[PDB]
Amino acid sequence: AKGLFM
Amino acid sequence: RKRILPTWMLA
Amino acid sequence: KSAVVLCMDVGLAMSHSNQGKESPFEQAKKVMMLFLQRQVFAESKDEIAVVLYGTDTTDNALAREDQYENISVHRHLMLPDFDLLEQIENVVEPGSVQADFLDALIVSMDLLQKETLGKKYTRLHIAVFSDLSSPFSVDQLEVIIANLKKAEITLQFFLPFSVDGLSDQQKEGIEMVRKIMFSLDGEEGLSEVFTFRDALERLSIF
Repeated sequence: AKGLFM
Repeated sequence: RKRILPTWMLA
Repeated sequence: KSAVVLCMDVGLAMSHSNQGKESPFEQAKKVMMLFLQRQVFAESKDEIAVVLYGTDTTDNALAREDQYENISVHRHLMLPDFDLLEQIENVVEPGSVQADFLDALIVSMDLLQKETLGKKYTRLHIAVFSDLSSPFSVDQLEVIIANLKKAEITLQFFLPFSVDGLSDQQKEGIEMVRKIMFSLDGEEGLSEVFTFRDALERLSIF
């Protein structure tokens, strides 16, 4: 997971 | 179309 | 602390509905809203910025004659607050034009590079929300990508459809996005293109 879901 | 990038993107 | 830029498409076509479905402008808004309030109510240390492209007004640092037109900076890099939620929830409205999304990407990259000097950030990220129904120039695309890699700016796209009733320009945008994302991280990069529905689902779990 990364970005907005980080 | 021609584009002018900022100077820091040309280092 | 991380820096995240929400690059939202607010073009005319973003307000177009099909078969009574929620317009992509509303879908993108719900995703952005759910993400923001999750950061606010969680006391997160991540700072958020918001760039809009497709606005009838032009308000960015790089704006010039036939350069980065119809691109507006709604929120500079700083912590999210309840004012931002109110703005995104009821103030931000769609525009009447269609802006170049690559110009918007550059503005977002310039906003980070300029407003991140000195300050220590663990991650730099740009999230793009769009239906890809806007024309764009590919001039100096390889330079944009190289700077993304040089600056360690990860990238994500959020669309109203999966990669498969699309317009000609929309199909052209898909290929450009996939080209960019593949050059950044290959197959793993292609998996960073989500739908508004899927993203909304992930943002509702812990």
